[PDB]
Amino acid sequence: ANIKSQQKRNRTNERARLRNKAVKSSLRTAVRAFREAAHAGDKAKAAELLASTNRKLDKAASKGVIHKNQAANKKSALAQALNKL
Amino acid sequence: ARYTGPVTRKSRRLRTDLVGGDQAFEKRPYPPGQHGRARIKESEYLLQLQEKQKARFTYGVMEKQFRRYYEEAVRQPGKTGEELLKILESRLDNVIYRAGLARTRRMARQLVSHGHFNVNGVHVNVPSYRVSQYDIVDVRDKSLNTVPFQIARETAGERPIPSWLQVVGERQRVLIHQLPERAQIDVPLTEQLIVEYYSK
Amino acid sequence: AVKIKLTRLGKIRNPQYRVAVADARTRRDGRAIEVIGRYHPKEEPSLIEINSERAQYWLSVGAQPTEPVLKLLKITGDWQKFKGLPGAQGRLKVAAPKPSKLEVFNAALAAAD
RNA sequence: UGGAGAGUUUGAUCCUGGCUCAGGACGAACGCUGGCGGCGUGCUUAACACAUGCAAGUCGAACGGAAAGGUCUCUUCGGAGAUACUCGAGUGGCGAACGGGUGAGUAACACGUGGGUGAUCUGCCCUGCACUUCGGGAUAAGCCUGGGAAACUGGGUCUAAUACCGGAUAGGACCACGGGAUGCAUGUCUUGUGGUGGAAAGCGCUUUAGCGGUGUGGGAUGAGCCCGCGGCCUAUCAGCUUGUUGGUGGGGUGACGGCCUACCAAGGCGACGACGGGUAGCCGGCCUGAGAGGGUGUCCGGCCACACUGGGACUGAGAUACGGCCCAGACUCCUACGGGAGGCAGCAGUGGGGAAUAUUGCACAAUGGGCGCAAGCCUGAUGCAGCGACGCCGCGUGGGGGAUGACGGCCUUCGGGUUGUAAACCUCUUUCACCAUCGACGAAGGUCCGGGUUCUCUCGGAUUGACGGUAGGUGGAGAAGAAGCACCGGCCAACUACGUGCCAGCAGCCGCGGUAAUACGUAGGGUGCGAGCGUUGUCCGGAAUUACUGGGCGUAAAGAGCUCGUAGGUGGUUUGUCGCGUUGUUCGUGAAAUCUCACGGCUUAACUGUGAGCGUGCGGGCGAUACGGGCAGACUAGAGU
Ligand SMILES: [Mg+2]
Ligand SMILES: [Mg+2]
Ligand SMILES: [Mg+2]
Ligand SMILES: [Mg+2]
Ligand SMILES: [Mg+2]
Ligand SMILES: [Mg+2]
Ligand SMILES: [Mg+2]
Ligand SMILES: [Mg+2]
Ligand SMILES: [Mg+2]
Ligand SMILES: [Mg+2]
Ligand SMILES: [Mg+2]
Ligand SMILES: [Mg+2]
Ligand SMILES: [Mg+2]
Ligand SMILES: [Mg+2]
Ligand SMILES: [Mg+2]
Ligand SMILES: [Mg+2]
Ligand SMILES: [Mg+2]
Ligand SMILES: [Mg+2]
Ligand SMILES: [Mg+2]
Ligand SMILES: [Mg+2]
Ligand SMILES: [Mg+2]
Ligand SMILES: [Mg+2]
Ligand SMILES: [Mg+2]
Ligand SMILES: [Mg+2]
Ligand SMILES: [Mg+2]
Ligand SMILES: [Mg+2]
Ligand SMILES: [Mg+2]
Ligand SMILES: [Mg+2]
Ligand SMILES: [Mg+2]
Ligand SMILES: [Mg+2]
Ligand SMILES: [Mg+2]
Ligand SMILES: [Mg+2]
Ligand SMILES: [Mg+2]
Ligand SMILES: [Mg+2]
Ligand SMILES: [Mg+2]
Ligand SMILES: [Mg+2]
Ligand SMILES: [Mg+2]
Ligand SMILES: [Mg+2]
Ligand SMILES: [Mg+2]
Ligand SMILES: [Mg+2]
Ligand SMILES: [Mg+2]
Ligand SMILES: [Mg+2]
Ligand SMILES: [Mg+2]
Ligand SMILES: [Mg+2]
Ligand SMILES: [Mg+2]
Ligand SMILES: [Mg+2]
Ligand SMILES: [Mg+2]
Ligand SMILES: [Mg+2]
Ligand SMILES: [Mg+2]
Ligand SMILES: [Mg+2]
Ligand SMILES: [Mg+2]
Ligand SMILES: [Mg+2]
Ligand SMILES: [Mg+2]
Ligand SMILES: [Mg+2]
Ligand SMILES: [Mg+2]
Ligand SMILES: [Mg+2]
Repeated sequence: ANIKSQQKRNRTNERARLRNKAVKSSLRTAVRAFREAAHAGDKAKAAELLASTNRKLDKAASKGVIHKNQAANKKSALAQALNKL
Repeated sequence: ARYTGPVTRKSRRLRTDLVGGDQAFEKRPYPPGQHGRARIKESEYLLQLQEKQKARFTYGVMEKQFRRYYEEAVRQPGKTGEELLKILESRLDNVIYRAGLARTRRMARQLVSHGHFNVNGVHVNVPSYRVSQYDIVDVRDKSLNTVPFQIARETAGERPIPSWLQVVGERQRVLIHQLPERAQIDVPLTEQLIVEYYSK
Repeated sequence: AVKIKLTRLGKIRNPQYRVAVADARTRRDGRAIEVIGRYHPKEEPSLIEINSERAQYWLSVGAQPTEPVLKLLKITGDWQKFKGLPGAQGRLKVAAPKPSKLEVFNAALAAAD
């Protein structure tokens, strides 16, 4: 890069990329554990995995990583996935 | 630009004495040059063209400037020959001629061009300045006690003054009453062949 | 941010201006949201007009004026009647007028006789 | 409120019908010539390749620090003291997505205009309401070392924060059941119970220095997405389509949706031109025209697309990320051959292409923007200047007398005629240039400074203008310093002489030239224009020669060899009704500029300010029902039996 502040901002783009990626990668595994627990038909674990997964989607939305409507659309699809079970 | 040439030559070709009083004209009223005494073909285009030339060399107006005067005259309500001769009669060098301050048209043009006048207390030096209704036409205090401005003090009688403007006593100043309509316009020319010239 | 700013639209040496409500992400002579007055800094006081009832709308909704427009609102009393400052009356001043076209013309006919 | 024609087919005529011309226009170019000013405007071709300098930073009132400066400073006699204003590098915040450029791609919801969004997002800004609570682990810098020719990079220690991380409590997240209003089907809005949940950060202070933080209600603004309608050529392109068209369940996004996926259905589109081919950024507008139309998209203003070529994501409120990232490709450069670097379609400039398009200018004084509590710093945006008659507009180069129709030139019927009041001479005035002098407006503000406590307010001070010692004023001298270009057979204003002899040449068309050429060349005279005048190219006009306004087809070009019939277009008399067409009115919208009109300001004009039209349309509401159409009947004249 040429401008002095674009060298600076190239360094802070990567640190924000590693921060956002580690948060988004853990949200995939939180959903994936719930999809397996809801495929066991338990409703014992899947009641309390649903409470901890929906809590993680809220905390990602408060850290600016996902959008608040993305947290809403994913919590509503996991909660209704338990009502069928 | 100006013309800056002989003045009787373009009164002989147009067959009409354009300046006031000429003994060189009326010894030869026929057109100048070596084929002057001919009996010439009078085209319809020639009657429209030479009528437009009678106004350009009366008022001292170039062709691009005279055409812009036609652009608004055809575009104002009323007529077209009325409003073209009105806005030619409102130019400052023509106003000075009608008031009697100059003998001819060309000396009326320098006295405006050399800045011997004011209008509303404002020093002007443009000869195609168009005066409006209620415009005072004053004169510079430096230009008083000058030869061409005091040689026209005693000659205030031999030419008539039109009705639309007015001259007063030793404080020389010219007051415009209204814009001149038709009847107080001096007529060496008709006003319809100019209008028919620009339709070609 | 919504700004109340000036808009240069005169000749080369004659900067006429319009008091316009625009966006900050916008060039000078672009689309304004609304024109709420004008400003000619070439007369001898100046020529200042603000709409002053649409100015009271745009200030009451959050439009931040620029620093020449903020001076103009203090002269017209609009910034004072918005913030609650006591100078809410207009302290603007027009030029001392000229006698009209007819009045000078008759006073030359009165002086010549 | 606004419309002109002429030439040319014939021995002559009328008609038909082509061709050519006169006018306007330009981002122009070339030829001849060239005084000044005001104000516009300038790579149309190679989205070709680019040397050098600049075009985006800011905050110490976020934080650790202390390389530079200024200090109280030890006193070294060139070594000191973070305690300290101040500040290079660094972390952190905000900005960098705006502004500026270009027009390659694009025939498309790209643009224009009008709607929808009960299908959505929106940093900073404004306001209502809540809150601002406990803790923790690092690390850049620094310091010490390793690799590398470089560009850069490794490791060990070390230190902060408004950096980061984890809890407490906080409804506009989520699930289920409720009422209550609402309609336009999915529903939306408002409230209730129960069960799950998710924030924050401090820093400064002369002693009213003051700035910030987070969650939620509502605005404002910017934006996304869908739809009606409108603006090219081509059928010597006629079958296109398989995530294709629809459904269901999941996924996905800010949001609807085949946007993606699985499964099921077998559709969708097309002669009202699908699918192809060619070309093109679209528009406000500009040019022309009496209008209707036709041509065009240059300055300026709007939206879109791109940023060496192609592809991709990251960060963020927001990304075609020009002056960011990563991969691939072409090209240029560096290398110790292991590897690295670069992207003017920013401003200025260079090369090249071309008929052809400018300075490696000045300033942040004004206006707009970024950051900052603020002073300020940044700004090739912008304001201005330079260069080019490139355009438009304006003004000069003299004026008043003056016959002795002077000299000369040209013509001559040798008498004269003409250039020509034109010179000469006498005389008047100096706009501009020139010299001298004064000297701005843009600045009811920018900074400091007393009162004016605050905010504000000015008595009033200080200095602050790139343009610029410019414009403008005043003085000085003298007609003094300043005119050319085309054309003259007809259209079409303006005619003779000599030279030449189908030669040399001219010419837009008909044509002129072969020994008396108003058409070739020069001369005199003349006409049209004038700091310009011609020529070429291009567009419209004339052209009623694509004809809606506004044409034709017996013989001039033009009725299919004839019929049947599909789509389509058109339809007798009458009752009732609907109100789609049509028509009246009103509201919303049709930006600004440009254009028309009227006033104002630049000494006038161009130019520019304001007001009103215009914006022919489109949407919403409410009237009318004659005509057209729809719907529900009647009729017998057309048609058929
Ligand atoms: Mg920074
Ligand atoms: Mg993993
Ligand atoms: Mg979902
Ligand atoms: Mg003919
Ligand atoms: Mg024949
Ligand atoms: Mg013939
Ligand atoms: Mg030239
Ligand atoms: Mg030359
Ligand atoms: Mg210029
Ligand atoms: Mg180009
Ligand atoms: Mg620093
Ligand atoms: Mg800040
Ligand atoms: Mg950009
Ligand atoms: Mg620590
Ligand atoms: Mg916490
Ligand atoms: Mg909680
Ligand atoms: Mg499938
Ligand atoms: Mg779904
Ligand atoms: Mg589906
Ligand atoms: Mg193209
Ligand atoms: Mg016509
Ligand atoms: Mg353009
Ligand atoms: Mg351009
Ligand atoms: Mg290039
Ligand atoms: Mg993001
Ligand atoms: Mg950038
Ligand atoms: Mg660049
Ligand atoms: Mg350039
Ligand atoms: Mg060349
Ligand atoms: Mg500035
Ligand atoms: Mg500023
Ligand atoms: Mg310029
Ligand atoms: Mg010039
Ligand atoms: Mg002088
Ligand atoms: Mg003739
Ligand atoms: Mg001869
Ligand atoms: Mg000749
Ligand atoms: Mg001129
Ligand atoms: Mg031509
Ligand atoms: Mg033509
Ligand atoms: Mg036509
Ligand atoms: Mg015909
Ligand atoms: Mg027929
Ligand atoms: Mg025949
Ligand atoms: Mg025939
Ligand atoms: Mg037949
Ligand atoms: Mg046949
Ligand atoms: Mg039919
Ligand atoms: Mg009928
Ligand atoms: Mg029908
Ligand atoms: Mg308009
Ligand atoms: Mg005017
Ligand atoms: Mg005026
Ligand atoms: Mg205007
Ligand atoms: Mg209506
Ligand atoms: Mg019958």
